[PDB]
Amino acid sequence: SGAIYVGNYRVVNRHLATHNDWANLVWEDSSRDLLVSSTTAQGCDTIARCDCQTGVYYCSSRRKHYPVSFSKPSLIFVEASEYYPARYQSHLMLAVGHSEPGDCGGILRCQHGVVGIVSTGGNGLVGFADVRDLLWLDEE
Ligand SMILES: NC(=O)[C@H]1CCC(=O)N(Cc2cccc3c2OCC3)C1
Ligand SMILES: [Zn+2]
Repeated sequence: SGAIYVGNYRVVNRHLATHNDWANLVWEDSSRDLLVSSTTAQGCDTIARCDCQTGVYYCSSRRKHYPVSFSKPSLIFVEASEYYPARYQSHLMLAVGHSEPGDCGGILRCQHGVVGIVSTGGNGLVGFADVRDLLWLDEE
């Protein structure tokens, strides 16, 4: 689990969104595994606006924050899971590291702010859904 809180927006993994998130939906994309909903209170997170390929992510299944090198956002084949059939997921970045399904939502951050959230894993790899291209998260 986990979310990003920026301005009056809440960013979560689409597969973990609640009834309230869908009722207050701003934008969602199944191919990215992302959903953004509106909030009443102001958030305190800052979204990175950069092309960084190094950062730190939180891994709940190890209670640890790991420094990682990660790939640029791309279209990557993701195996079938409990929440989606086998498909290509877009805007996905991979790193060598540990990930289990319940780790989804863990933040990846660089010196500029939040880069994305954990979304995939397996085979000693961890994948993150990028949010740095969602420029509208910085306004209204
Ligand atoms: N973005 C997706 O398609 C998600 C949907 C929910 C989900 O359980 N997975 C599989 C998954 C995620 C993280 C870690 C691991 C996983 O499988 C093995 C280790 C993929
Ligand atoms: Zn950065």
